[PDB]
Amino acid sequence: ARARKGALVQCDPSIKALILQIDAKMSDIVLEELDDTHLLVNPSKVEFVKHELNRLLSKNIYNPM
Amino acid sequence: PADFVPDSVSGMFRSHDFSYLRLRPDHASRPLWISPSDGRIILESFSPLAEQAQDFLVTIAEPISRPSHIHEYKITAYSLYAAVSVGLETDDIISVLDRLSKVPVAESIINFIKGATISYGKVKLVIKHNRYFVETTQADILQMLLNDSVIGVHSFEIANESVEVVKKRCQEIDYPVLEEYDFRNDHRNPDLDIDLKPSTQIRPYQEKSLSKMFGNGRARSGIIVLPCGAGKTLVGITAACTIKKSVIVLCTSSVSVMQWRQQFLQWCTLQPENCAVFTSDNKEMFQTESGLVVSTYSMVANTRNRSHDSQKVMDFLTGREWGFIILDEVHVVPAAMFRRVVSTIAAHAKLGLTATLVREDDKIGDLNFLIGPKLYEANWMELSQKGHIANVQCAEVWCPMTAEFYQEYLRETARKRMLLYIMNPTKFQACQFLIQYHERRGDKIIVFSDNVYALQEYALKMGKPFIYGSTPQQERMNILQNFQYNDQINTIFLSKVGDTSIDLPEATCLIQISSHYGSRRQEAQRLGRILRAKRRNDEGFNAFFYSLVSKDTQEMYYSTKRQAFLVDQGYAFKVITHLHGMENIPNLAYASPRERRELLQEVLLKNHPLIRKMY
Ligand SMILES: Nc1ncnc2c1ncn2[C@@H]1O[C@H](COP(=O)(O)OP(=O)(O)O)[C@@H](O)[C@H]1O
Ligand code: BEF
Ligand SMILES: [Mg+2]
Repeated sequence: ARARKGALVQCDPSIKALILQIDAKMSDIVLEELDDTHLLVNPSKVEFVKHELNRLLSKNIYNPM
Repeated sequence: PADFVPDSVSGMFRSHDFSYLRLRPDHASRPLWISPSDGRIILESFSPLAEQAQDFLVTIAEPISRPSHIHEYKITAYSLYAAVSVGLETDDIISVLDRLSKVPVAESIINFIKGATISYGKVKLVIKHNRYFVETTQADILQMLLNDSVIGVHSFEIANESVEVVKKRCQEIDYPVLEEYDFRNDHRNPDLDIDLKPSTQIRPYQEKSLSKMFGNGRARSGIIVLPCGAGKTLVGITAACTIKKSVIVLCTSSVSVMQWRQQFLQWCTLQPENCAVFTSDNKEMFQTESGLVVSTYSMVANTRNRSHDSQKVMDFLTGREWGFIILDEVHVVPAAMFRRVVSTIAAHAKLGLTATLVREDDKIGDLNFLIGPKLYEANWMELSQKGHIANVQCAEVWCPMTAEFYQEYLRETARKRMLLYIMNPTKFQACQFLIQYHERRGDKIIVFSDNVYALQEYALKMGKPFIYGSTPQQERMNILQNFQYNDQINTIFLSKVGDTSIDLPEATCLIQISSHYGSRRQEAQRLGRILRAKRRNDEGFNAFFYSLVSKDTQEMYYSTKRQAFLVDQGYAFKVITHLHGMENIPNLAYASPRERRELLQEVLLKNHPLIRKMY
């Protein structure tokens, strides 16, 4: 019964891979794995990862100009 | 812009605030807005004089986008060059523009029209006995053309190969050249007596297109753009029929060669004797005084290796001075060597026929001097509501990839990444469910797939015929005929081969599992196959056009980019996140995890007579 500070991240299977892939290069991102659609991450990294995820997801979305 | 107080919100508009001008009391009637700087034109389609200016504006301004209510047009130098050709002067344009513009035509716009509207009509390029003469009606031009560093009533010769250079030089220099053919007074070239049979019917939009080409009475050289299925074949036939001279047709396909000839025989009254087809099968050339040659760009663009059978045809083509050339699917003429046919083949008039006038590279604008300016463009929506072309309910289905496949997606390299998400299990379920649902409805389904390996995988499991480059003409025709006239088969799996200039009247439904990256013309041309629907006038009929795209993949980036031309035309894409009733289907591809993993490994693993008697 230890209060491990973290953000309860709920995500779809596709997004789950991103967090795992993001954690692959940056080990400190994900503290532990909860389930397929649930994850626990460093509270500080939440701000960074969200912006980092948007940049990666921004690429697959087209921009007119 | 003199003595105008900026507004508190003027900062939001970065130098685009065009409120410095004032509005006349007659703004309620004038249907045109004009941007004083960018040259953009905003047209009201729900106001009086809309039809009055719908044709005048198109002639002068090319369309950037024509959605339902507000039409958007832009004036460009190339667009003006097309307009000035058809008996238009600056005074007429200025007078009409002021009479229709809500906002006054700014001096910048006035300056733009003056410069480009005065050069036209001082240099002409004529052809005589396969010799090209740059004839000028005034002697002053000799001091400007003969002294040009590029070149080399007065008439001087110019090299045939140099035509591609001088025409660009003409655009660069003040005077651009115009190609006008006086077929009425041309007697040296033998004539071909052909007229449309009484059964023929001329539709109004085609009639407008022909008029734009025969406005002054002399055949023009340019491009005619009409939506897929509008009847461009008849437009070419009518142009050939009215000129009544030697003609030729070039198409970038083999099956389309028969289609054009088949349409030619039925619509006009040309006898089979004067028609010769120059393809890989037969190469005989008509020996009659005049006739037609329906060939392909590949046969005429080849320069290195021509055999004896084809060499004789080439001499026959080059020796004689032809009068007309028809370029079906003219959106591939400015290529590196397809453009050589225009110069090598001698003709006094050139016609371009392409449903889509766009391409990935910036060479689209080169069509101006290869074949001429743009004569007429027909709006897709206007023809659709008139019953001339079918309506399409374009849809984009989002298929999220399964976790197991997506795990390898991140690691896999881009080259193999395409193959990875093209055969995702989710797309199989969507394609199978959609095909079955439309098959039950009684729809003729065409499935397009650029990836040959994916095409084979779909067909082998689904037990449906597939067509791809390696198939012969006989086999594909047999499959095509079965798919049309037989009730047993209602779906086919086509590839990039049938992406253009193929007539499928019975096709109503289309599915695109995966296709050619960022190419836009492919999306539009493939959509044209189901715009051919024979039953496009029955009440409540709506053709179906689907584009299955994997979520969280680069296909979304490609998909949103390739359909950027249809949105400009007016078609709107609908996002389908989930298909209702898809779970209750009895069986689906790769439903169990075991089957899914089997697919994953297979796709991942993809990358002396005496001696003769002894033996
Ligand atoms: N005026 C017309 N009368 C009869 N059929 C027409 C007419 N215009 C077009 N069609 C039909 O439209 C279909 C497509 O014609 P086609 O010339 O191949 O179109 P495009 O080359 O513009 O794609 C064919 O079935 C053709 O017979
Ligand atoms: F533009 Be069509 F389909 F030849
Ligand atoms: Mg055609």
